[PDB]
Amino acid sequence: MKELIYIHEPNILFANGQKCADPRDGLALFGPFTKIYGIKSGVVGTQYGLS
Amino acid sequence: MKELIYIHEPNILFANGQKCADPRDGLALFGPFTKIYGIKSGVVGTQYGLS
Repeated sequence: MKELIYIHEPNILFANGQKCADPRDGLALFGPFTKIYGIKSGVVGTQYGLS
Repeated sequence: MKELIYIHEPNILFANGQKCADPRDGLALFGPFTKIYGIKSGVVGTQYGLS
């Protein structure tokens, strides 16, 4: 019998110094670490692509 | 006797296409023609300059 050690999952920071193990959860519950004002999109494609 | 014709002040568009003759008044009253989400500053100076 060979014994396997377990490595604890490291934590990734989010807003307010809060920690969660899943980015999809820490983002949904707490939000990004630093916020931007907004995103100004730019599209380079056909008329179908822009729609 | 020399006659001077008069040219009237033109109007500059502001937010929502509203017109005024002074930017210092048109902006303070109506707002810019196009609004941006925000301005991320960037400073290249001393600690004194940053302060």
